[PDB]
Amino acid sequence: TKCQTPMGAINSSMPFHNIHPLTIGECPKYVKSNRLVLATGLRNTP
Amino acid sequence: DIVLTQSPGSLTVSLGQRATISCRASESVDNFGKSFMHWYQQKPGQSPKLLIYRASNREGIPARFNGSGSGTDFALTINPVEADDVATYFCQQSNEDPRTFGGGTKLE
Amino acid sequence: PGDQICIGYHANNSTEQVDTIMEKNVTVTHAQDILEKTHNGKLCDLNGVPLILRDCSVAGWLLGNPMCDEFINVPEWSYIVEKASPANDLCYPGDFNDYEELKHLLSRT
Amino acid sequence: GLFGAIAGFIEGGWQGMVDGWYGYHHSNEQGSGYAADKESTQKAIDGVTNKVNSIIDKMNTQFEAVGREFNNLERRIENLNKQMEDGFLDVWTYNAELLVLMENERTLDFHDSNVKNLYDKVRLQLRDNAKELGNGCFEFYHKCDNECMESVKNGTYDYPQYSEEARLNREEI
Amino acid sequence: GLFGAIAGFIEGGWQGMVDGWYGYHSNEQGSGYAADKESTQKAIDGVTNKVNSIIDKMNTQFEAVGREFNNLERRIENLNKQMEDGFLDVWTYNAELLVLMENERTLDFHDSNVKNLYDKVRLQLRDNAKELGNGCFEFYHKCDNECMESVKNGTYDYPQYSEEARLNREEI
Amino acid sequence: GLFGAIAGFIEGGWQGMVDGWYGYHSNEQGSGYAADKESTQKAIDGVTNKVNSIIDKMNTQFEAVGREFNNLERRIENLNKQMEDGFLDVWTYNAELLVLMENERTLDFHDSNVKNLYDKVRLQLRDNAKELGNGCFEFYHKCDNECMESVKNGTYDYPQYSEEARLNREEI
Ligand SMILES: *[C@@H]1O[C@H](CO)[C@@H](O[C@@H]2O[C@H](CO)[C@@H](O[C@@H]3O[C@H](CO)[C@@H](O)[C@H](O)[C@@H]3O)[C@H](O)[C@H]2NC(C)=O)[C@H](O)[C@H]1NC(C)=O
Repeated sequence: TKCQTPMGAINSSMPFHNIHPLTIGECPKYVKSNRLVLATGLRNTP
Repeated sequence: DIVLTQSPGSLTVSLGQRATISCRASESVDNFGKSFMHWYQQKPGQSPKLLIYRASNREGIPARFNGSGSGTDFALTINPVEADDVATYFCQQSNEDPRTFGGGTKLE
Repeated sequence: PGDQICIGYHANNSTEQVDTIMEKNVTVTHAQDILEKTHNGKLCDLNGVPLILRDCSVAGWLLGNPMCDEFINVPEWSYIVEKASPANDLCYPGDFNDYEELKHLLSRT
Repeated sequence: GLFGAIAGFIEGGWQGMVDGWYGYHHSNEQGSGYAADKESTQKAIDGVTNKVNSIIDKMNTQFEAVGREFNNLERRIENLNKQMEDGFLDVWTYNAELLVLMENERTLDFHDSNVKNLYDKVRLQLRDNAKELGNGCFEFYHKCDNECMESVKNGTYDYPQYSEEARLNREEI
Repeated sequence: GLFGAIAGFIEGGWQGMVDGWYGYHSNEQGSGYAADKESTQKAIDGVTNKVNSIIDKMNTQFEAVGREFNNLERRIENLNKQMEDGFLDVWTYNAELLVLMENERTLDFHDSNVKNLYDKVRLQLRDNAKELGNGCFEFYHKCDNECMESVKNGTYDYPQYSEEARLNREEI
Repeated sequence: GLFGAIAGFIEGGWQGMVDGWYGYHSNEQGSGYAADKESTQKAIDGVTNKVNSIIDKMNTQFEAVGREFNNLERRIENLNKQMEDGFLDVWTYNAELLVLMENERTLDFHDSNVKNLYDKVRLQLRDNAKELGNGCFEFYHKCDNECMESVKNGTYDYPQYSEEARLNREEI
């Protein structure tokens, strides 16, 4: 792996992760969120 | 296949001098910034032994062994040469299956 | 009866929802997840290079606890793995002075 | 939204337009069909893409937690160290969450604004040569063939060319 | 403001409308104020969610802890103080700025709701009424209380009044 | 931009207007540029307060302090370093982001001031002039310099020109 945490390794291109704060290697930035999703498109109609 | 060719085939060096064994890879064995070359020592009449991993760092191995090189060609340097160094030395690459070894170089 | 032109905007079968200050769960046509939530549940090698102490502690390793023979001559490591409360520490009881400062030095090695 | 277009005076989007975000639906004698305004769509794509890339860029100097060990008589600095780590983790989580919430809101209003501008782009060209139906549609006071439709779509409408036949059609009404 | 309505082309608010933020008439049956329930409720929901979101985003804020140190721990004492003040200053900035920024957006949000309400009526009336340019539309036809109610709930039947409107435009 | 005016329906700025940011004519007495003093001063006040508010919000920023440690204090040395870099990185983000965000709002603020200025004139002129659709209104009557000045200071007497305008519309 390229990024390791005490719970397991990370294979991701996400800029954020919520696996565990203590990591080593090229890693996403840890955050305490359950969810981080950006709107890119527009408001969808039903 | 990454054909590994060692040179010279047999090397006789005076005691207390410098043995210089070369390795040449058909294609590079060298990405992630590190070289994935390894040197092995087979003292006569027994299984091979690990000397150098990723081309430069020693595994309980005396400093007399200088792992050097990058890319397509490398070199195991034994200096000073001691008595218990009679062996055939092998370089093997791990950069890409199938794992391939050198012909091997016998030291006298 | 007459020719006409209309201005309008895209829509699709997306169910992806997104949050804002004034509104929650806003279905949107396109969204990008930027939070990674999965790992392989395993300790792994780091860029082709770890020293796993198993049931040994750093003290046990460095002082040479006889139950720690696996590590008599360990190769280069990427990172070091130690259990929370390893069994094989100081087999003969006592103390390791400035132990934490020694673990710190290790972590830079 | 902020600009009254998306889910506003234009009540609904078109499943039918698929080659872009904003565009036109025309209807003449030669037939009807959807078409995306390539220009305003590309502008929005560039804007949103730069936005996404800017958000990810601004976060490269974020805090990175480091393992540190302490003994039973170092409980104070252990706790200080923990508070420091959680401290920054909480700050940066706020920063990421808030940034996403704020720019999401601006993004939705950005699309709303691109649409309202597109509508105005057509309106300011057509003037009295067409009637504002008030739903995003303009009913023409003259004949608009496919080539005429294309001139409205690429901002080359020749208002005075149709001015007379438009004016005459307005006045029998 | 940003959208030209509040303190803009509509120069002033009405003390008289009290059942809402935004709203509307004057015909033969008489005049009176009325709030647009829909746009008002939308704004109330938006602002309320905004307030609740601001208070929500702050639950993981820094909390200072008492810690004691002796005369030979002045360095970590000071480090600890800088750390505490450090976070206190950050979170004070975050609260102050968030309030300033969302206040500005809130005022413009109301401005936008109003401008949208005006446009909602305008796009219905079209040539059936005249834009006085002050938030008022003068009708080209008779608009009884039920007609007033259709404009207010978005069910104006434009073509029903189209003819009597057109005739009244043309003697003008 | 957000409001469709700057680099929008008004495609380009005027090198010629130099006494302000936003402004205005062409009649028989001659043509010339003039800045709308009111909307310009409002924008100047807004931007100046904005700049001053940004610099103000940053006075309680982190200030790094020299601290020394020995070979057996490597842990708190590192803790201290992480703390300092920690705050330096936070405040650098805060300054960079604040500037990026308020820059974007500033450009759209100008766009909005312009679009409001155009609407200010439009709502005065009504059918007394024709929207050319490029920021210009072609008059349906004679507008001398004093008339030009009434449009510019919001005192246009619409009904005074109403009749001569209406007559000129109808031969068209
Ligand atoms: C967006 O909508 C989703 C889907 O409704 C929301 O997530 C849902 O939230 C409800 C609570 O309102 C969850 O119900 C909970 O389920 C647990 C399961 O153990 C149970 O104890 C109770 O039934 C409890 O109420 C529900 O599981 C959850 N669904 C999913 C898929 O996560 C979410 O809240 C909405 N987002 C916002 C901002 O409102």
